[PDB]
Amino acid sequence: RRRVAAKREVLADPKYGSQILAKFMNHVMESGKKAVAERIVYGALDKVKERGKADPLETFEKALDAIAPLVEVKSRRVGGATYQVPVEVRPSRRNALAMRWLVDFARKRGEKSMALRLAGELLDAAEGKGAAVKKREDVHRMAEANKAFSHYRF
Amino acid sequence: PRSLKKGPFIDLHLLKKVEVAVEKNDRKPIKTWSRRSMILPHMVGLTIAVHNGRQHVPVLVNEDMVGHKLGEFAATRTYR
Amino acid sequence: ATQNYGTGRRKTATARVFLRPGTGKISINNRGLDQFFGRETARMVVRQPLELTETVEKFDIFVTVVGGGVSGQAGAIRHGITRALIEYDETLRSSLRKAGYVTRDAREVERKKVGLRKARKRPQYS
Amino acid sequence: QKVHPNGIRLGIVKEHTSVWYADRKNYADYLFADLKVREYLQDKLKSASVSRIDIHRPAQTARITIHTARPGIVIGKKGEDVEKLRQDLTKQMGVPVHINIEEIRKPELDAMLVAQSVAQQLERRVMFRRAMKRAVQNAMRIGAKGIKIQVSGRLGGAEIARTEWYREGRVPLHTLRADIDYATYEAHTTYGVIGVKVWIFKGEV
Amino acid sequence: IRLKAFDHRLIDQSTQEIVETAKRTGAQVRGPIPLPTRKERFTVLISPHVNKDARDQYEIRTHKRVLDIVQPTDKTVDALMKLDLAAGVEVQISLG
Amino acid sequence: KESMKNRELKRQLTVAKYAKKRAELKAIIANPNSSAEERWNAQVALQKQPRDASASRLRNRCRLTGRPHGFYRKFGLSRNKLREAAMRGDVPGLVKAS
RNA sequence: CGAAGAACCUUACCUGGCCUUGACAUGCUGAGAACUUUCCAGAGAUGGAUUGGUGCCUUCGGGAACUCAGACACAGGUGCUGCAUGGCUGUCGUCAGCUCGUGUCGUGAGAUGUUGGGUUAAGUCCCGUAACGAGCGCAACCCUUGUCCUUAGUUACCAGCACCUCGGGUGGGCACUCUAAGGAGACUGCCGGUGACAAACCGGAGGAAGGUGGGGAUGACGUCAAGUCAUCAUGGCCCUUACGGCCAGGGCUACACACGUGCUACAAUGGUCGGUACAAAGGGUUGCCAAGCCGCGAGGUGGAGCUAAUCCCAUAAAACCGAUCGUAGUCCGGAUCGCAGUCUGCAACUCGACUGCGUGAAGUCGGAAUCGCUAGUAAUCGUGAAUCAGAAUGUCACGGUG
Repeated sequence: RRRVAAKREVLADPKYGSQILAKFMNHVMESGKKAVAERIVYGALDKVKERGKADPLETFEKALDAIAPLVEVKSRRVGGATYQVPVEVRPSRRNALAMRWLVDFARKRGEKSMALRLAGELLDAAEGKGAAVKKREDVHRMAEANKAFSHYRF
Repeated sequence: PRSLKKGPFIDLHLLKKVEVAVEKNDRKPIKTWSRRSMILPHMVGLTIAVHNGRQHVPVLVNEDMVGHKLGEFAATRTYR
Repeated sequence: ATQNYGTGRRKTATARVFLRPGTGKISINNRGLDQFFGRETARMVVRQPLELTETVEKFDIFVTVVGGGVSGQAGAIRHGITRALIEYDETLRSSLRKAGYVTRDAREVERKKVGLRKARKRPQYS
Repeated sequence: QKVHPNGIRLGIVKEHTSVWYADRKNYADYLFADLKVREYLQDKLKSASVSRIDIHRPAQTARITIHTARPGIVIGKKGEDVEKLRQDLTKQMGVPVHINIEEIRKPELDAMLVAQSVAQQLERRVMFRRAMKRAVQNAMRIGAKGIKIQVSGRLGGAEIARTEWYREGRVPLHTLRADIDYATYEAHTTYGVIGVKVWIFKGEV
Repeated sequence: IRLKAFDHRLIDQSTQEIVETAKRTGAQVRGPIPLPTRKERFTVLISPHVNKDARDQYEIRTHKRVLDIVQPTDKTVDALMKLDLAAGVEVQISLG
Repeated sequence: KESMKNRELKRQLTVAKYAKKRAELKAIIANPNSSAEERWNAQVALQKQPRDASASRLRNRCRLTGRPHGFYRKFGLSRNKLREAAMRGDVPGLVKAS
């Protein structure tokens, strides 16, 4: 495994003037349906401005940082015993963990009018009663039972 | 199938072995290997020996058999 | 004169872009810019090299584009107008080489190969 | 395994053996002429060794250049075979036929001429290697820069399919720039069928 | 004038055999114009008894080439047609 | 086989023999302005011809080999005689490409 | 998976009907020119009528041409052997190896070169060294895509010019796009650091492109007695009053079951209806089959234009816009099935494809397990070709959105 991987960049959001939202828009697109997914992300953006008077970017700015975790396990097996090691999440990685958890719980929300499913997800995570926040903190609890394996056979 | 521009179908040697064999009436079965032809109201009530593939089987012609061809009344495959 | 000819190709498209001094006259294939590109973000992407070089109000723009796809023609104009802006001088050369606008995107589609089904996808075995 | 050394170089090294344009309504009516001409001519000219039979089509008739290394056998007493075949090539190929004959000076540097002699020697019950150690050095006193000869088949044995392999010099095969000849002529002994392959390498570029 | 052959080392090397040998005789003949090229792919199977995923695919080309006179006054090229046809060039005449 | 090329040689004769009446008998039937009495007796002349006259009975086999499957009509050759005759420079204008 | 097309034909198999120098080759003996017979019998094969034809080169003797019969050698074989073999392909594996000459060491089978240090996609290079060299391979040579230059302007092209009926429609123009010929460009070249400063390595500028730019063809010595005698070629072995020929119907498409690939679906990032926007690539004078035209619709008329940058195939779909649909086994899904039609073909019963109308299933994301893919890629939406009278969810091929 010679190290090869360079970096490709996508940063385009002219109708709002943002950068995090464009990368979040790519996690919603299925099979290249970009124009469909573009009006749903704005469709769940204006309902927050309908709901809260604050600029809904900052609601999205707050909802990331209550779904984004800090440490997580890593099942590195010693070759004769299956161990798990709580590891520090790299700062570049920890953005995409929240955005990928957020969409997958929006699809099982079970409402009508699809942009209302994602609307309720970004409202809860500014408070903490979301299922993504409950899925965040449970994996946080898995690390301290794992904390004995932090350095030793790790 | 067999659109109504080209309306009927019957075989030529079958026709002379029936239309003349009406004039001397039903005292014999008609042994014929042909299966591509229909039956017609010129033929209601005859006795045809349609080729199975290895033998001939008799046919009792009725009045309500008119549109269907001879192939639906000879067998092909047994499956006992 | 002051007429400036600009071409640009991206994803089997080709755009004739003419550039001359005027007042915001943006017309493409005898259509308005908001009318031609129906409901997309690329309505502003054609302005992105223009508003970077602070000349958004100072020119007539006459565009004729052929072939390609929907959002592939919009990229042809963006590459096309950058070649038309650099007929003046190289003052805006460094403002666009650094911007990543002048290089033609070479990424073209790849052919179906035998045994495979797509360009690289292959059927399942067991 | 080792794609044919003419079919990769039609272009940069060699050209076709037959040039003629044809429409899509007559293209498959000139091929069936030109493919049973070559089966005819080689069965007649079994002796007076033949390497290449080219066919041009000028305006509406024909042209054929039969190559032999011994033209005096074919042109015998001023064309007693030339006009005799020219009457009878028209009977298979309805156009009037030209017949032209050149020489193949240095006959030991073209692969068809060499490999016909191998079938002659190996059907006279000559040893499988004394025939071929002498058929390479003779083709290395004059000319080529590399020769491979593979001899595969029954090779006299009971249940034996061995391959003789002898090489001299330099023969590339993954260079399209080079110039390689190739020929496969066979042999029918009193038991088995022996196939012979020849890879005469002339100069490069 | 229009020309059809199978390789560009004949058909684009016989136009100079016509452009030079007609402009010499006084009449003006402009530069030849290329056309699109016929391309026909033939994917054939290669194994005698079956093994399907081993294949081989060829291609046959056809080059076209169009001349253009200005003033027709020369029957010189009409006699020099057997010269300008060499091996595989077909010339349909359009003496404009 | 060799006895099987020979029986599908004479099919090509009998199709190209008649070849003109069956155009006329199918010119009569295909007209909407034609009368069915002129059609019904025209049906008689079709079925009393021998059936090996239609093109659907004809089967384009390879001309040098005889193998039915793997035939092309821009040549006259089979699937596996076309390869051996093309590598020897015979077929003009034919190369490999990509 | 041979199969790039099983209604019959293909076709080998089955049931019969029917042939014996033969459907076909050469030699022999006779017979008539060939041809045309428009007719009946018969499922056909075939059998018998059958107006007619009487050529052709003539040392005018006949010859050759064909067709019929007799007899002999024979013909013929998809019958067995892929462990008797040639030919052609898979496989390890596009993996980086595999060998020879001369020399020296060893009683000999061997070994050394081809090991060591560094480095590389690489037995690729550098420094070392009882080995010095050479070949096959890797690299390059080839194709294609991306930049520019020159040569070229109809059927392609419209910036300038008038013209216009406002359609490059027209005059016109050779600026362009495009097309295709011929060229330049990229070499670790240059800057810095790093290494033994030596291969190289990490950064940097310029540049359309930066470190084999992306793709393709190209698979070494060999392996598996791998596969094929049914593509073809052949040694031998058997059949030769049939294991060979001929013609009808049937069959390969049967059917409690099990496994392999592939398509739709299971819905609201959807479903309908009404508008509206942009492609490449290819086939077409034994063909494409327009306009008009009649049909609920598949189509029927109709016959142009066309031997192709001209004419036709030929309307790209997703996207966008407005409407309804409120997440219900459903304005979901479409299997099954009844009825009614058109098209090809001598012929749609077993057994074709599509169209109308009606009916409406299983299915609410699918165990243990298990496979594909590193960027114009996966995922999703269409289009074309080969084979082909007719018949693609497969094969090959080209583009959208990404």
